[PDB]
Amino acid sequence: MVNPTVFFDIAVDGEPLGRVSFELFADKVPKTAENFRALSTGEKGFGYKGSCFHRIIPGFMCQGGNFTHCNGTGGKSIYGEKFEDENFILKHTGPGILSMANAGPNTNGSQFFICTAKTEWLDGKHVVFGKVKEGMNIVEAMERFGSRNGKTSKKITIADCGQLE
Repeated sequence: MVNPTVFFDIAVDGEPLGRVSFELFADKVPKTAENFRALSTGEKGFGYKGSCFHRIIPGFMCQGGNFTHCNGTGGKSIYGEKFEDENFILKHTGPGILSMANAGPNTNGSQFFICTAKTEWLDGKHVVFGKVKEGMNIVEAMERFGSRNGKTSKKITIADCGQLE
């Protein structure tokens, strides 16, 4: 069992900030991990490259993953539009947790968030599927471009992304 690793190269109004890498917990949440992995490589013809982190709340999380598709602008999964919550085995235990955004039960698409703190009130509500490996410093730098309501002060985008291992 060897879990895949993916990376994002982050930019601030196009100026390179740095690389964040993630372990995807395919051993626990294979369906969810695979969605994020494929969106990161762009292999289905759509994905995270060029997308923004549109909601960043200091001390809480950085949210991203929207892109244009035939039926909208807030992203979609590799399984059609939405998919079920796979399981809630893993918890939002601390900084660096990678979890799925949603609009209630069984509404996972492409949007995701990276926690910058323990967020236990999300346990059982959002599917945790990965964690930051390298580049937590870069996530902390992203956080400085957020605000209490989540609006970012500069455009925080995924300049490049893909699979490392």
